[PDB]
Amino acid sequence: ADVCMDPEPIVRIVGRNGLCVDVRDGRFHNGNAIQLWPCKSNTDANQLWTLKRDNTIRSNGKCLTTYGYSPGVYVMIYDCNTAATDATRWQIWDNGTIINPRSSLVLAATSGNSGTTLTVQTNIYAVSQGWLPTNNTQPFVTTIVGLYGLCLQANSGQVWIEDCSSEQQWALYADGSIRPQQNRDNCLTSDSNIRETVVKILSCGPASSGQRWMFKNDGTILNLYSGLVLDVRASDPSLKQIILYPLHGDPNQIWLPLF
Amino acid sequence: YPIINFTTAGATVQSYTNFIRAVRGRLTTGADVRHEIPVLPNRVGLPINQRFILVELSNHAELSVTLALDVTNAYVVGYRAGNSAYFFHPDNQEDAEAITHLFTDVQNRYTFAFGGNYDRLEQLAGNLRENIELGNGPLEEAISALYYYSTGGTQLPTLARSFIICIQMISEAARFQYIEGEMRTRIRYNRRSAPDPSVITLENSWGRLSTAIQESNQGAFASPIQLQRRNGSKFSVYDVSILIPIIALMVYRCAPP
Ligand SMILES: *[C@@H]1O[C@H](CO)[C@@H](O[C@@H]2O[C@H](CO)[C@@H](O)[C@H](O)[C@H]2NC(C)=O)[C@H](O)[C@H]1NC(C)=O
Ligand SMILES: *[C@@H]1O[C@H](CO)[C@@H](O[C@@H]2O[C@H](CO)[C@@H](O)[C@H](O)[C@H]2NC(C)=O)[C@H](O)[C@H]1NC(C)=O
Ligand SMILES: Nc1ncnc2c([C@@H]3O[C@H](COP(=O)(O)O)[C@@H](O)[C@H]3O)n[nH]c12
Ligand SMILES: OC[C@H]1O[C@@H](O[C@H]2[C@H](O)[C@@H](O)[C@H](O)O[C@@H]2CO)[C@H](O)[C@@H](O)[C@H]1O
Ligand SMILES: OC[C@H]1O[C@@H](O[C@H]2[C@H](O)[C@@H](O)[C@H](O)O[C@@H]2CO)[C@H](O)[C@@H](O)[C@H]1O
Repeated sequence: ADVCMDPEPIVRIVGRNGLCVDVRDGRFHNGNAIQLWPCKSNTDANQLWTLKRDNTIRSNGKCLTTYGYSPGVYVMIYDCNTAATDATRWQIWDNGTIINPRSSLVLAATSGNSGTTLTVQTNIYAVSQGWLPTNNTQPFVTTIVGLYGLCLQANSGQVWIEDCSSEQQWALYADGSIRPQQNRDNCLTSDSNIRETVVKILSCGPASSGQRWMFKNDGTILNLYSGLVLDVRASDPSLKQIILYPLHGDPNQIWLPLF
Repeated sequence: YPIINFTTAGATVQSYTNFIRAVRGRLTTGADVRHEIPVLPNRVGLPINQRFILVELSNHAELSVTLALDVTNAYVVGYRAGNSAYFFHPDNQEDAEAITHLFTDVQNRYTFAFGGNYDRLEQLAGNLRENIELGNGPLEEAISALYYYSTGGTQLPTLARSFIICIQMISEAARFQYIEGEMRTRIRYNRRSAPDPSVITLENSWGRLSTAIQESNQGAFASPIQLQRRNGSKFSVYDVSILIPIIALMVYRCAPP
């Protein structure tokens, strides 16, 4: 029936560390900054955004606008008509990226601190560049099951697979990071973009591109920046090592979020 | 029509995973994927020679049955056992005519008085999906029950319960990687167990999710879809990203811009 009629949902935009895209001090004068800020449970328009059909993201009637088309400029609120037309245009990608089609610069939060001003940076698929349109302020906690029915487990600085005893629970954040439920300021990290780097658990501090993942439709967990996927080294749970590796699709690269 | 076959005989996690992979492959054509999820063919304009796929199940007892699935929705519409064929009461003129092209061989074609929807099936079975166990054992039993209904040795309540099993371990499995895994778990540990609230909920929400995703604004939903966790607690989905690893197939709802 008919061609798909897309809507214009009013939603929050969660990003780095689970903070929200926020219009500073609830004021809407042209130029006021957009910032990360603890998400609120209420209806303050300064934290709610409407995804218009024309590709503009609006809060309280104004447009999320970029100051310029250069890495480093800040994002501000601005009158949609007065502002440069294609400086209020953005695309929200399935892999959590919000891009300005014109400069190809991405919405970013170069800091995980409350109150940090939003800017547009060069796309490198970092955690500092992952967002999610949702009214859901809390991260998704699940069990990741893999090879031989074993579960992904974390024991401080390392991560490996082992038999599932119902912590092996993980929190999937809006910024695209996978964090161990018991210590939410720690990220499933991968030092390099090299064909075998052993994935570990370091602090989410840098919000690096090696700390951002995406669950694909084919059952793989992809590292957007490297193009590599979580892999249980040589299908041997014993080795206790999860590595980055090119996609081939065998049972040792397939996972499932069991919720 | 294509024919995928599965046997509970030497049933294994790998054999089951290939089986489903085979079913998903025959349902979609790869031509239409949205937000990384394959969409099933549009019913309108689809020739009848590409309208159904035939799944053939066989068990230890050497008994065999062939289920027929409608490609536009992965719906089990009927089946064949021996020289007979049974169909669920079609719910619209078009479908009624379509099924006519299935199992043209058979000497005896019967059309049940009831439909294949879960409600009607649970009623007749005198059981809720929550009380009917799933697993390889239940699949074997269901195949037998299905086979003998043709000879006359299977009561209606049992027939219906058998259908609820096949529909879930095959159709619902093809539709959700989550549910396929659930079934894979049962086979792996030789467990017979009724589905959890999360499974029942995903089953009842396929249509809604297909719609929400397809007519979303860059993956954002206009209305949240509510789902359940294994323990029964609820949670709301507002975006498509979290579903990407959960739904494997979507029923066609509308055309892309
Ligand atoms: C993140 O998702 C976007 C979604 O479009 C990807 O970018 C596009 O990828 C398709 C290929 O599937 C290309 O045809 C387009 O030219 C790409 N750009 C745009 C603006 O559409 C992007 O590749 C994804 N990131 C990764 C590394 O997977
Ligand atoms: C997220 O929450 C906000 C506020 O609770 C929802 O916004 C309301 O949406 C309805 C219908 O779309 C509007 O009629 C109201 O005017 C909105 N409230 C406000 C801010 O006045 C929003 O729809 C929710 N997101 C979704 C899609 O569930
Ligand atoms: N015989 C059958 N085959 C496949 N699915 C179903 C069902 C479930 O009920 C749903 C009904 O979907 P629709 O209301 O869009 O027809 C099916 O998509 C499936 O989730 N009932 N009976 C079925
Ligand atoms: O900037 C942080 C925080 O500001 C809130 O706005 C406050 C503002 O800081 C204060 O000066 C004024 O008197 O009251 C406002 C409402 O309490 C925003 O509401 C909040 O979303 C954050 O944006
Ligand atoms: O280098 C990791 C790589 O191992 C492959 O498995 C190999 C393994 O290298 C070794 O035990 C020998 O070659 O046989 C195994 C079977 O291929 C995996 O296939 C690959 O996914 C990586 O895990």
